[PDB]
Amino acid sequence: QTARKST
Amino acid sequence: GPLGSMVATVKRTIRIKTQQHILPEVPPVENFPVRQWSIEIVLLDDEGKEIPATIFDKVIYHLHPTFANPNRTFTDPPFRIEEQGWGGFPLDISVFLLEKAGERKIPHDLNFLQESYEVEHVIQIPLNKPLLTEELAKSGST
Repeated sequence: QTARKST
Repeated sequence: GPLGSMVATVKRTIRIKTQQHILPEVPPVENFPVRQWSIEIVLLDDEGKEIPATIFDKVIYHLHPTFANPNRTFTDPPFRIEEQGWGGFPLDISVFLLEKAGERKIPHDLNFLQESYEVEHVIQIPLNKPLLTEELAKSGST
């Protein structure tokens, strides 16, 4: 649920 | 309060509504599940009830650049986009006011913290385009 990508 | 040219505006609250759930038939990416997610946009009136966001004639979602054709344009309320992805990310949602009244870049965060969640943003809208002023009358005072 806290999975996130870069920028 | 406001200053100069910005005095001749009104404020509206728009609610961005997000939903997401795991697609189990899609193989995880590096053990991360692939989820289908959706974003929609509504307007709130002076009482806080949801009404169609007809004050925009266009919405463009600027997705993370890992998506194909990451800039997605919608022209009808509620400007619903649906995608599949493995990760959350901040994204910019460009909303275009009627009558070329202006573009607004609203900061959204696409995340998997909840199955669904809603976020409200306050925007300033000018009062110098008759069709937009008329449309603004439906969501509150002008």
